[PDB]
Amino acid sequence: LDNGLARTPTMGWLHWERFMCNLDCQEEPDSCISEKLFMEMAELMVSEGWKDAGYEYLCIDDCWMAPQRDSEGRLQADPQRFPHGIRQLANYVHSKGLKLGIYADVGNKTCAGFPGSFGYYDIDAQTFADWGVDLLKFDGCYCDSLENLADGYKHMSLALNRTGRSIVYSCEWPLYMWPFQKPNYTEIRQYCNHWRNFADIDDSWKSIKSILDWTSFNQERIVDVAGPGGWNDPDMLVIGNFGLSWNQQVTQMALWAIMAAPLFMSNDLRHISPQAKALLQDKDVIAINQDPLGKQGYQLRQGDNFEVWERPLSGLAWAVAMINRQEIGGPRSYTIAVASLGKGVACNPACFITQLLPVKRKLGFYEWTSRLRSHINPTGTVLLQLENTMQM
Amino acid sequence: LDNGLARTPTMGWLHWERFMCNLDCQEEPDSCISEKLFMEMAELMVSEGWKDAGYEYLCIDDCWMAPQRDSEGRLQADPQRFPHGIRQLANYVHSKGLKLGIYADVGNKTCAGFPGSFGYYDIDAQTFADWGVDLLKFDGCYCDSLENLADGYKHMSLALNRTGRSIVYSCEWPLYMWPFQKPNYTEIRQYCNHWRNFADIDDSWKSIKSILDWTSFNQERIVDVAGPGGWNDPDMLVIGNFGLSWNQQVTQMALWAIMAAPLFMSNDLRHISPQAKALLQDKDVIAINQDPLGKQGYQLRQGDNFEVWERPLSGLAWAVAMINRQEIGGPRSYTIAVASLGKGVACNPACFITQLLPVKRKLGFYEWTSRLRSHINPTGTVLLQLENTM
Ligand SMILES: *[C@@H]1O[C@H](CO)[C@@H](O[C@@H]2O[C@H](CO)[C@@H](O[C@@H]3O[C@H](CO)[C@@H](O)[C@H](O[C@H]4O[C@H](CO)[C@@H](O)[C@H](O)[C@@H]4O)[C@@H]3O)[C@H](O)[C@H]2NC(C)=O)[C@H](O)[C@H]1NC(C)=O
Ligand SMILES: *[C@@H]1O[C@H](CO)[C@@H](O[C@@H]2O[C@H](CO)[C@@H](O[C@@H]3O[C@H](CO)[C@@H](O)[C@H](O[C@H]4O[C@H](CO)[C@@H](O)[C@H](O)[C@@H]4O)[C@@H]3O)[C@H](O)[C@H]2NC(C)=O)[C@H](O)[C@H]1NC(C)=O
Ligand SMILES: *[C@@H]1O[C@H](CO)[C@@H](O[C@@H]2O[C@H](CO)[C@@H](O[C@@H]3O[C@H](CO)[C@@H](O)[C@H](O)[C@@H]3O)[C@H](O)[C@H]2NC(C)=O)[C@H](O)[C@H]1NC(C)=O
Ligand SMILES: *[C@@H]1O[C@H](CO)[C@@H](O[C@@H]2O[C@H](CO)[C@@H](O)[C@H](O)[C@H]2NC(C)=O)[C@H](O)[C@H]1NC(C)=O
Ligand SMILES: *[C@@H]1O[C@H](CO)[C@@H](O)[C@H](O)[C@H]1NC(C)=O
Ligand SMILES: *[C@@H]1O[C@H](CO)[C@@H](O)[C@H](O)[C@H]1NC(C)=O
Ligand SMILES: *[C@]12N[C@H]1[C@H](CO)[C@H](O)[C@H](O)[C@H]2O
Ligand SMILES: *[C@]12N[C@H]1[C@H](CO)[C@H](O)[C@H](O)[C@H]2O
Repeated sequence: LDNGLARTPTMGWLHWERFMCNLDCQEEPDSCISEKLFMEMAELMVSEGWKDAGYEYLCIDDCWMAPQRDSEGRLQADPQRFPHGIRQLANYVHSKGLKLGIYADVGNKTCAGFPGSFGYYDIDAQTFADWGVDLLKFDGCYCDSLENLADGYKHMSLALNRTGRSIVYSCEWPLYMWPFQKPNYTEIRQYCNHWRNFADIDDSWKSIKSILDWTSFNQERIVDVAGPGGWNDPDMLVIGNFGLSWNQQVTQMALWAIMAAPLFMSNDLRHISPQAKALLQDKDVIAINQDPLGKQGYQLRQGDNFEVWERPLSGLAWAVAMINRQEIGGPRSYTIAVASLGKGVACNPACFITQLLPVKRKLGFYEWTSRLRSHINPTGTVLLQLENTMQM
Repeated sequence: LDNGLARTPTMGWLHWERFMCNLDCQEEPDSCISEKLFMEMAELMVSEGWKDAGYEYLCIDDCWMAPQRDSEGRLQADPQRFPHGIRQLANYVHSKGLKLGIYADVGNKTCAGFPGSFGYYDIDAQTFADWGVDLLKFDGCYCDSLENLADGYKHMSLALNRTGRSIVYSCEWPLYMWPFQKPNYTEIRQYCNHWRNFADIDDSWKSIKSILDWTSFNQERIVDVAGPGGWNDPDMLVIGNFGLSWNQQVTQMALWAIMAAPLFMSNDLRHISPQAKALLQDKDVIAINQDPLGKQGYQLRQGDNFEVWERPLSGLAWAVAMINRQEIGGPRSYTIAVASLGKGVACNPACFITQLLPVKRKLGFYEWTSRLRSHINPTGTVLLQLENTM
């Protein structure tokens, strides 16, 4: 989408995975979807270093709205949970230096069962712009047919444009298409700044594995269509929650950087370990995700329960990820000729290799003819940056 | 098995899950199945507080053997990786106040393809006894018949007894039988100090859940047979490795306590987080696992992606575990009548409840009328101790 937005993958926080559709403010006030949750999360995005690291969009997912539209046919904030309305939350969020995302559905109802945007693309798009919304995520539940799904996604895209406000547009068009027919990505790219391809993530190694396996399986179809203004969306970061080991957390962060994924944390910024915070705020790994060249990486090799991924970076640099998919035993040694990495370009005639994950370690100069030797923890990833050089 | 051993579930360290069958001492001398690995673990079991916490058996799994028996038809330690031999390793482990475990197979080969004990049960038993071995784990690969399986486990049990040496006998009889016919646990216990029920554990939450699900499904058959001298073995603790979140590690520690499981760590004691070390050394949770009554706990309830397990303890105490099996979202609220716990007896007329995991908190006095409310992390467990007011 050529709206001048998302020249790098969008970074921020989205409530869905950690907070879901919790409407019980009486019995579960610390986890219910309320203005207070977003206000508190906004404050901590400033004070705990998240905005400084690049996490800029504070995004509301499903279950923000009243059960019915107002007299004038517009969506309304839930009066109990959002008594001060979207406009005032937008002012609060803007006052902190952050931008506000909101959610809607192409179909007749949102996935949670709240009012769909069909019949109202133009008014809803205009409502969001009045409110001060800077991003829209647009789910695809309760939609008849390819024709509607396609038409709806295309309509809301144009509708948001006609508001002449800068609104990042986040689509689930490809994901709700697979059931009927293979998606067309050059079409989707025209209309959307990013697009969900695969089933919603949850707090599990299994879900991370299933997102990577779908991505590598499908990579010829999706890798080249990604670039500034249009990104593949492999769903939220779930680092800082409950289900992932340290190594599985490193694997998500490493590979979301390799895939030029948008980085939407879904966690509780009020209760996050120092180790999880440091990983999500890792300047060097965020810098790989946010590389201005904006070329998506890919799986180079697989076998013997190992995976090798790489991503081309500006200035003849490459990121390399080595995953150990063996879920038993100890760290396994993997060796590769540096000539095989970065299409033989990265280390011609030499590169300087820095390990970024699981720890940051200068490894030094490798000749084009060198072997790189690593040890990789089970379900973990070693992430390396290769800098092309002639200083050797 | 009435040999006076395993009066509480056996505690120690076993190489298999973490170190596996690594024979490459050339390229990986730090990881390979060697005498040096077992000596390093022994030193750290003393120096880092493992023995003081009750971890006492330092156990060798598969891949310690030379490829072929000796001229006198006995098992040998691999001459390069175990150059001083098992007896000398036993001597060293004993000098540190620890016990040594070793491994053999009931069939023609071990699972990793070294000498089996079929035909050699009596020699093997006497060899192990002579070497000063304090424990035998007896795997079941390369056994052609159920007849041979039963006969072998029984035979080795009787041959160990005849040596005169106190040797903890860890069996895999039920696991290898289960595909073909329902094991007779009453018979198995007569011959075994503990018995493997289920597939080898991995460094994964999937492995944990599948072991808990198998145990709760078969609980009618296995819970009542467990007791001093004979335990269900749900396999090794993998806490301190790579594959488990903190909350999944707490779940393993809590439920292994509830199930009165042997506690065999398979980790690197040279490289373990402070967190992992304090969980595995948790005095109050080990005291539940080690309760002298020796009554295995069971699943009380399952529903709404929650499980409640309980174990009756000494002196009118109960342990209660509450698992959140929902792997999406945040800490989920669970409430239960305390009158539904410990068969109606735990909190009649009242109980003091202490949370032990994920952290120690006194929750206070609960009346027989009361409800316990808890927030449980996804894939996490809340472990409580109930003390009847009397
Ligand atoms: C509604 O849709 C229209 C039609 O797509 C859309 O207009 C397009 O917007 C983009 C982004 O503003 C315009 O592209 C710019 O072109 C100008 C002049 O040629 C450049 O200055 C801009 O350069 C930026 O990016 C460069 C690198 O790519 C940087 O070098 C530079 O520093 C700038 O930051 C940019 O390329 C494009 O011209 C229009 N196209 C048309 C047909 O008008 C409009 O933005 C949409 N509006 C909303 C609010 O959605
Ligand atoms: C070989 O097989 C035989 C047949 O089972 C096996 O004999 C059994 O040995 C145990 C263990 O010694 C006997 O039970 C014990 O008897 C001793 C000696 O009198 C007691 O001290 C033991 O009491 C302990 O537990 C008490 C708790 O109530 C403590 O208060 C006390 O301090 C002790 O620690 C216990 O009663 C068992 O009775 C025999 N059975 C028979 C049939 O003889 C033998 O041990 C096996 N030998 C080997 C080498 O495996
Ligand atoms: C370890 O290996 C040996 C040798 O391969 C196994 O011994 C063999 O076991 C089979 C039983 O499965 C015997 O074959 C039987 O022959 C009778 C005829 O007498 C036939 O009716 C049966 O149906 C069957 O074919 C075979 O005789 C026997 N060989 C020897 C030398 O004893 C042994 O069973 C293996 N042990 C284990 C525990 O797997
Ligand atoms: C995928 O969709 C794109 C965009 O709709 C298609 O590309 C355009 O198709 C129209 C006619 O339908 C032509 O006017 C343009 O020449 C095409 N390319 C553009 C605008 O870049 C494309 O046909 C579709 N791809 C496939 C394989 O069906
Ligand atoms: C919404 O419902 C109406 C009424 O049945 C129906 O005509 C329409 O096809 C539905 N629209 C979508 C986009 O699902
Ligand atoms: C199970 O084994 C015990 C001990 O060998 C025996 O007394 C009992 O009769 C057996 N029961 C069945 C159902 O086979
Ligand atoms: C769409 N199952 C829904 C959720 C909202 O109800 C959430 O936004 C998911 O990410 C999306 O796929
Ligand atoms: C038996 N797969 C084998 C292993 C040894 O080769 C190990 O001991 C397992 O724990 C056991 O079940």
